[PDB]
Amino acid sequence: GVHSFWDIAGPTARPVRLESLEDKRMAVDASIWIYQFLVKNSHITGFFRRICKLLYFGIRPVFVFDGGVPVLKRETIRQRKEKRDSDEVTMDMIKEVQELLSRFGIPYITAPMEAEAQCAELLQLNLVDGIITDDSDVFLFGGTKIYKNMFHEKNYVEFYDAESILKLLGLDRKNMIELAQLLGSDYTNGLKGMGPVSSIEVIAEFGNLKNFKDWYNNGQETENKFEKDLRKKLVNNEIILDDDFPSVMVYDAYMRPEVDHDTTPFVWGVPDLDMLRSFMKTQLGWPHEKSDEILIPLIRD
Amino acid sequence: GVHSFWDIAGPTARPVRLESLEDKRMAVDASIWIYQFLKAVRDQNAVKNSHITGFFRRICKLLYFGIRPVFVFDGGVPVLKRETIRQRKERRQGKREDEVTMDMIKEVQELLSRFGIPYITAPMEAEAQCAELLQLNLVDGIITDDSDVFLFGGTKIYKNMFHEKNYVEFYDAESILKLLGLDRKNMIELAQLLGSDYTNGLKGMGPVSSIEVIAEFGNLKNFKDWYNNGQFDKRKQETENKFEKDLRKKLVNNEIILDDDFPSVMVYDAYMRPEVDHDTTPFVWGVPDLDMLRSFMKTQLGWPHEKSDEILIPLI
DNA sequence: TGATCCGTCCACCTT
DNA sequence: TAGGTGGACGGATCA
Ligand SMILES: [Ca+2]
Ligand SMILES: [Ca+2]
Ligand SMILES: [K+]
Ligand SMILES: [K+]
Repeated sequence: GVHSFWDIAGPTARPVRLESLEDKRMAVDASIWIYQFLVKNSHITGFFRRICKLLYFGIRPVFVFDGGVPVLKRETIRQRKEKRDSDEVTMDMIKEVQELLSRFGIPYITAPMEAEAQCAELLQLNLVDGIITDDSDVFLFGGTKIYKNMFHEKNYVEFYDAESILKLLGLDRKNMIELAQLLGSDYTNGLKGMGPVSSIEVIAEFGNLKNFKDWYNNGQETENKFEKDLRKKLVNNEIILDDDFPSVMVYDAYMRPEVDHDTTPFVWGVPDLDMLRSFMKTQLGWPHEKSDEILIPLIRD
Repeated sequence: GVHSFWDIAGPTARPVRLESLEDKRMAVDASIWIYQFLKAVRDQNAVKNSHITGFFRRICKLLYFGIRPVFVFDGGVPVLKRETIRQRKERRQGKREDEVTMDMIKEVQELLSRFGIPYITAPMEAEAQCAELLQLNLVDGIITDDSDVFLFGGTKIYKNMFHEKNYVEFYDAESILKLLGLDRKNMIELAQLLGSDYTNGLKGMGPVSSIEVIAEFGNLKNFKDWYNNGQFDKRKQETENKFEKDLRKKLVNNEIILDDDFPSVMVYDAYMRPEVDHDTTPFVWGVPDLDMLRSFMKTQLGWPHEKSDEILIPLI
């Protein structure tokens, strides 16, 4: 995500009841779930409970898994750290969780690259009605209709949309991509000293990062209060704004991520009680009757 | 002062009405008033003789409530302070790589004497000398905002005296001890975690972590032994609890080194044995000299005598 | 000037 | 994993 971005977008949130999501097709960004569940087979327990919450409220989810890591992201990570192996164990957990999904009759895909980018594309193609994720990157990838904190234990979830963000904060997609280069994200380290308050002020005052850069480099005398304090801060943090600021690579990474444009509509099956019974028995030692108590209310006649 | 110390002592503060201080003898720590008035009072640059205006207004407030002040000025800067501060600056520089005149001092002291108010110059730090005055019962309280006064053994402190309020914040060592479990040695050892004029403290140690260290280990020697013994004999780590395993991880990440200067006897000695005047001769308060105050304010600030009279006559 | 305010930074926690 | 949070940090302001 973009660092501190939810602090900025937070006031535009609209609480909606879980009951209002009935029959909605929802892209579920599941790229990060296995890591969050890292008692044997906690990934299964974790996926099971979240899947049940979605289906309990009649949501029609499509699960999206990460594909590759793009180069800019790999680089930015690398500069921040500056019988089976881990990969094999990961492969197995993903496979098991996907087996669980299919027994629930829930479709899933593996994005070519970032899951959130793919989620945004699913919504653009009207293959889903909304996106369930807590990763603010989704906005920069052109996402809207985002449902955040879906898995907190509250009666409501937070609904965000690109329209409200524009109307209320004056921010469009290019603005958010530029905010990322101040705040930092997976694709850029941002600027030292630039938090959500200073970053928003910069966009509001200078409109864009080019003007921001120009005001800075040219000036290095009749500057107002705001400009004077900001310049000293940039100086004090040894900020250099060269020909790579703003970054065309960052812009392209968010504006043109690798996604699948396939327009085949997703198909939802019904949960397979028999196969879920045996799966849960095998994986976690649940008696069938225990599985039934949770799962039978999910079975239409 | 000791960094964040008022955050720690704050909840023991008791609000006291200025009216209650009538006839109290009060050591006034005036060591940074001049520089403060220089920086706090400007035009559109320092306004002229703001040190006179500033001192005059504060003196009148004290006299208005019948306080019997004795003003204390700094003498020298202790070597340990000069060393601490210069090292602090050197290391901050090594991360990125309006003056007080003798006449200003003489002027405010002339003002003081025309008010008939006794003043002294401490051999070194004013706060240390204030604590000594109280210990010898030459005064009944100390007016200062600088937390160092507790470490120098000051026990009855009046903070925010010149804020625009009906009350002043009273602090005493006995309440700090009783309510926070902190004695003088504890406070001096807190300084070595938090930082003060006499030590740059430890990275990562704010008021929360520093209080925890003193509570859990009792003293810095015990803390050091715990850290160092466990860093060497890793076997001693296996049995330590959550707090200790988390604290250790933090100190390591912060590259903390606790050597033979930790705790520092130089720091302890500087607070326990500051250079102060031990004279037991009581102070004598005079009466304000209206004639000489009139001419002083006239000369220094252009105040017509009638302006001075309007303020000074009720005080006399 | 020392203390306070407030925006930011950092690492742990929860998931 | 990574958003949130608790605690620390630091520059600008208070007074
Ligand atoms: Ca992302
Ligand atoms: Ca001091
Ligand atoms: K930043
Ligand atoms: K510290």
